[PDB]
Amino acid sequence: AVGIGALFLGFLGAAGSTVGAASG
Repeated sequence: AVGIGALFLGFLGAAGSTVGAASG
């Protein structure tokens, strides 16, 4: 994870406030 993938894991995963995400 570097560019967009760092947002994907990172920016999006920080917004993983749903069970339907990496934080679930």
